[PDB]
Amino acid sequence: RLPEKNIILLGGTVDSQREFFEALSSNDRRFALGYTYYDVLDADHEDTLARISIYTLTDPSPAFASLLQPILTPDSIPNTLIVILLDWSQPWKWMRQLREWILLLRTVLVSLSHECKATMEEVMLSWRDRGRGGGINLDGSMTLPLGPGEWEDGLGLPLCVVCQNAEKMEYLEKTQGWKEEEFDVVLQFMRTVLLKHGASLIYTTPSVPSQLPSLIHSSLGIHSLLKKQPLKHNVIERDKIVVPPNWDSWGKIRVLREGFDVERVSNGWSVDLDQPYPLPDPEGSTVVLYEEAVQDPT
Repeated sequence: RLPEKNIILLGGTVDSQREFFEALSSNDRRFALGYTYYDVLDADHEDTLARISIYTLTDPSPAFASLLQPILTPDSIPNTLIVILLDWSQPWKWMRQLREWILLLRTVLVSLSHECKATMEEVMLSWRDRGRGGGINLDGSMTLPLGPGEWEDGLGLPLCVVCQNAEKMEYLEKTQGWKEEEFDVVLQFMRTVLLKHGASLIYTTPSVPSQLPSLIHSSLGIHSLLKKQPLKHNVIERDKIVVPPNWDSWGKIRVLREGFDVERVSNGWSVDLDQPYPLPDPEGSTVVLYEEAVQDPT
């Protein structure tokens, strides 16, 4: 009888998915995809607001991706969030991993019924203003034209990217010589491509409290009857990044550090996503730009 919400959880490992689940549901909780769920409590830890179902796909398999079809119906689509897990142990892999998941996901979404696609268009239209500072809160409850890059590439569903094990940033600083400005460049690259999908970005560390529950629950359209504090965005304190939807812009991305060609990187992401799924990297690719900038210690 509870409102039902879905998370489609992509990537990670067995342990990092479980860590995601704990981080997500710690405070405010009471041939197949992995499955679990939990009941979300309101901010006083009393009343139950929604039941969140999580469907998990660790690897970008086309076979198992097909299992998403039955989960995405006209009724479920407006209640669904895509979450991609990335790992701070291997940030050099991020842009390529992200491209693969998005191409995979697109393959599923174009295959849904006309009614599903009409519903996804409705969802995308309504997301334009959610949490944008005008009339509409991030959670979809009520209270200027779009900058460049913003929502140029709506997926049909909202996306949240969660970069796990951020304690490994300190590891890269001390054993691989990474400087503050290298973490910032990663951030500029991620913010730029994700902006095109209207997507959020958040870094987490196991056992370190974060805004992950508030971000995910608000993105799922779960409306607190007690709390009106909005999300707190951060792009400065490097291991606690929080970039909520409809907050970022090229203007903001460009000032983090100098020398970042935001438009080139945004156009390179068009090059990357205009490709069949599932050999060589196309001219202008942002995966290539990223992988030149963020090198693998091989």
